[PDB]
Amino acid sequence: GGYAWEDEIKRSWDLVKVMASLVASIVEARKKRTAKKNITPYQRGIIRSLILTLDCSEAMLEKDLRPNRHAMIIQYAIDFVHEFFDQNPISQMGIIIMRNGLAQLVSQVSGNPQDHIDALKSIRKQEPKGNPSLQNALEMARGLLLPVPAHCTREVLIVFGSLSTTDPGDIHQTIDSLVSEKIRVKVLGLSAQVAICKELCKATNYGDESFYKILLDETHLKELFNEAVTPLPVNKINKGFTLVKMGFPTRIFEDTPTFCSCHSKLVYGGYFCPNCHSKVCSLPTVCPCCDLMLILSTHLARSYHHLMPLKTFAEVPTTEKFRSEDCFSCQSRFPILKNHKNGKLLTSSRYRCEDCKQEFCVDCDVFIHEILHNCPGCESKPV
Amino acid sequence: ATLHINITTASDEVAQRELQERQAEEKRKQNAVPEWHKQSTIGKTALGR
Amino acid sequence: PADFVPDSVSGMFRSHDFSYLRLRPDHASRPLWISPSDGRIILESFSPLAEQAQDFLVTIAEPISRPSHIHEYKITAYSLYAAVSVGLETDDIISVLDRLSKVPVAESIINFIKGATISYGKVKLVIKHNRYFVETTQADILQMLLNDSVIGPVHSFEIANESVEVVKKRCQEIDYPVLEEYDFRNDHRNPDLDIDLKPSTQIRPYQEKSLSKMFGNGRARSGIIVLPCGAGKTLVGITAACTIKKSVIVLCTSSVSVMQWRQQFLQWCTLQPENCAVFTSDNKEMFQTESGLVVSTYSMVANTRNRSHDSQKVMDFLTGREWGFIILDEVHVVPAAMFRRVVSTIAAHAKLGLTATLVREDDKIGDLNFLIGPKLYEANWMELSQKGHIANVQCAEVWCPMTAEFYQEYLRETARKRMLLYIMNPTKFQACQFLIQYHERRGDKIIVFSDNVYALQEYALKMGKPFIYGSTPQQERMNILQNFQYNDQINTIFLSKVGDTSIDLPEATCLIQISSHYGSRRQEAQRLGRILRAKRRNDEGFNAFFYSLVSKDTQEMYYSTKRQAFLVDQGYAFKVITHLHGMENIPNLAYASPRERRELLQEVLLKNHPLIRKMY
Amino acid sequence: DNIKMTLQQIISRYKDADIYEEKR
Amino acid sequence: VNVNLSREKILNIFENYPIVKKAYTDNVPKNFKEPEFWARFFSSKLFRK
Ligand SMILES: [Zn+2]
Ligand SMILES: [Zn+2]
Ligand SMILES: [Zn+2]
Ligand SMILES: [Zn+2]
Repeated sequence: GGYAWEDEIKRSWDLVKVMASLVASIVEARKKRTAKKNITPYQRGIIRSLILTLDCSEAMLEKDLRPNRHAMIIQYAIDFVHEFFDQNPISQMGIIIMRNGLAQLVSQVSGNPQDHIDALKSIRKQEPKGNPSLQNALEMARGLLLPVPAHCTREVLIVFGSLSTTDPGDIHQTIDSLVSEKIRVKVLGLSAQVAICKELCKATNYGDESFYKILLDETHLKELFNEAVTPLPVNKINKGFTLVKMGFPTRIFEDTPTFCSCHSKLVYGGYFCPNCHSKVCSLPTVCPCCDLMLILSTHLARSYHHLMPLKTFAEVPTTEKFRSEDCFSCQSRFPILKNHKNGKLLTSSRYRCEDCKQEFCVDCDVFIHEILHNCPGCESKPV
Repeated sequence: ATLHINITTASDEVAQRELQERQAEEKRKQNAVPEWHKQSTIGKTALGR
Repeated sequence: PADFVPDSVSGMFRSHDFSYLRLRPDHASRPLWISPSDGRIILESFSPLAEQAQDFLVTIAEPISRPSHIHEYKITAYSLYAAVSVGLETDDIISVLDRLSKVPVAESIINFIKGATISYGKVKLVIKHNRYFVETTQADILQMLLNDSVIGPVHSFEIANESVEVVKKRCQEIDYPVLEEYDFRNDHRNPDLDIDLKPSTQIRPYQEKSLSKMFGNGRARSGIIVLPCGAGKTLVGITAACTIKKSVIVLCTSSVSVMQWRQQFLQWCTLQPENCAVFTSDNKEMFQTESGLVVSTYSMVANTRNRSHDSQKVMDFLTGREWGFIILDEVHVVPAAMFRRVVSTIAAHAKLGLTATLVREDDKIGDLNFLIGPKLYEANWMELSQKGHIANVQCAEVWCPMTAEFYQEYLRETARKRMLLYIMNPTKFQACQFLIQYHERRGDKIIVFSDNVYALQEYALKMGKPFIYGSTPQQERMNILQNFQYNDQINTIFLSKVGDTSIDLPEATCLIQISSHYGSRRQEAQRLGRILRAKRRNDEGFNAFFYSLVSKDTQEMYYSTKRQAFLVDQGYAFKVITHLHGMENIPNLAYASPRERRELLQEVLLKNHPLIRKMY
Repeated sequence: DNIKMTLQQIISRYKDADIYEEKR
Repeated sequence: VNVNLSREKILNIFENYPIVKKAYTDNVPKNFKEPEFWARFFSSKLFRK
């Protein structure tokens, strides 16, 4: 009975109370790899047309993301554009921002990533203000994704930072129109689960509720943006399996500069189009003279790895006889990892491929499944 | 007591933001550290008349 | 020693080669280093479990220094007394000290801890109807106290009131220290009070930590709490008065501080004015209730001169009434000549010492432990400054070179004339004028302190700014103060030593210290606390300005280096400024001509029967 | 006081009106 | 005291409140001009209601 601070010393020094120690670290990675066990080659739409919608409201001035939401979302959008056109070269992209209740187009739908980089850098200087509008952004996204062909999957990505939206009309009609035009919308919210974004993601993705993503921290935003560059799997009901007529241009080498057909400027190099013999500056792109796509073989090969993803490497049991004491790809010394003599041999770091029965370490388990896309044991096997 | 209104024909908003950033920059200038505080003055000549 | 051969590099360590202590293998989580030479403790603030050792060391030890990275503490007997008084046994402290330190604790340190902690709480001081008694739980301890027999006619005996400090000192010399704790929960002779804090008032958590250090065991323990000026040192005394709920008296250094403390008791705590009385020259009424508040200055109670009959009656009432608690604001004047008796003529169980300057030039400051008690709480000034509680002062020192004739005259005269000679250097005039011109354009409110009154008058004549000294009219002083506070064309006020003391001054952000009363560490913090309560503390990027103008190659350097010792021990960094950008293109040049400098120099040298009544 | 307050208000409105007309 | 009125705010006032547009139609082209009408509206009981 009395005041709080006159009761007793808080005794903060005494609250802290104090070999198989690696097992607790191993089981966390095992639970992480458990979610990635099931994998099969889903059909994915390679040719993409993405409309990136960025929120630029007063709600983007919140200090909970160092330094402010607007600048760091723009920086990760620059990184997203670079990764998206690195891994999906033959795709197209437009950038729309939400500002003052208005949808503002900052880059037309084009395959050149440097234009989008310049547009995002131009946005980064200005300050965000206003009250965002999902319906205006979705209507301009619908307008931008009207002229793209039927073989190209139409996708809209929204980085929606606010919690409330103000619309000039009924947003359910806009959702119905987006569903009727086969436009898929994935929304990366910043604060909480808004109802209209969840309903939009559920309706435009054929009932899948997993396309509304809410982050946790700084690294989870990188995780979400890195997940977003992979093409979305298409549904079985879609029958737009369409041939695309394109040409493979030839890189010309001339010591005299010439007028390009796309920008009408002096360029020393260029790619002669195989159909109309006109030259283009960048690749891959539609030809300005004949409306024919010009890509390289590496532009197909970059997205070819989504077609047949490699099956995940399974960690071998410790009781099994080891095929090799060294890695197949790098001959890393596989650690015996003997915690103690009574602890015996536990959590051997050998990872086996199913198709070739070869053992790899955790380094090659990381590299063969993210950067490389072919198991060296599978191509070393004389099939 | 008196009531005064300002009518802007959607063109002078950038002017008011220019004013706002101008009091912002003069406030940051008047709250800035002096040159002798952020930089050491021992490398230059001594003070005098 | 632990059988370790000295090294070749170890020959230059004067008995401080402590490499015989074997490093523990799990030392990455242990943030303490123990030196067996004097019990000095080294703490790191970046390792894991840093705060668990930090709060423990600030409870069991005093801080030598607290910089940002590595803190340095001292183990002393009094901090151990404060730690064991709040319920910390020896074995737990020793065990967690071995746990939290990389090096093992030596035998000498453990023996010192055991010797200091034991025989504590044996002798205790009690007051029974304004009569001091010493009591011991063991009978023989009264018999070993057989040297200083000042006994005047469970195991308790009476001590004369005027010689109680000698008893405290002689018990400190022996290993049986004195203990003073007010058990106000079990005290029923003194009438209780219904004093409480207002629900609309908030208490900032470091004040709660200081009160918890004062009231760790649930009883009022006498001691000294030091806080920065303007950071709420009065609120701690207000909360302590609301806590003990007994008869509380407050002693201040000035009558303006007395009326400020009466304002404190009227506004931040629920005290009706009939419980509050003022004992000053103008105000002498005394409360008719059985228990209340009286606020006064040390000067009346400690006066050895002939006092008036009303003041004699008030003093006799203060002597005859048993007080339960006393607030000693600005405790640094307590160890002086007559103020040392203010705890002897007034009988109080709990003694609180509140100040901002716990430093004096003489050693008698170290006698406060014999007057008030153990040092309770030391405030971390960086922690308060980085949280916006006090302004971030930029301690700078502007160096002023000498002219040849002035410094030649400086080398040929005595020190008293030398002081006025190095204050009146024209280089300091130019530097002060440039600083005023620079800080007036920024909208900063400037207070310029200089103790020499002739220097103050010369500065006021040369620059054209108002000046305040001791013998100035008081209405003129208030007029200058509101002209500083409200009128914007006066932003620089020149003050003498009057502004150094605890008087009401308007808020300012810029201070220029021209001269000072020799090397006084108290005056630096007294002046710096004026700008610690600045209004712009909530503004981001605001930095208060504190410049100390010194005359180069003279005794200003020595005096300022001695003066800045307390401020750098608190943590402030005094950055040197030997060049100011603006001397070459200054509009107004003060004493630029050599003849004007010479004229100033000889001015300083010349300074030192009802009918016959109409006939006259 | 009432008549000077209402006449102040009406001349404030007229001052706003002719200031706007001078600007436009 | 000063209040700023953008033309977008005027359009929002007209759209959200038909009474203000109704007064604007028969007051502004007839008797008194636009800023006088807005000052009278802001000094009226209708703005409080
Ligand atoms: Zn072509
Ligand atoms: Zn081009
Ligand atoms: Zn490997
Ligand atoms: Zn394989």
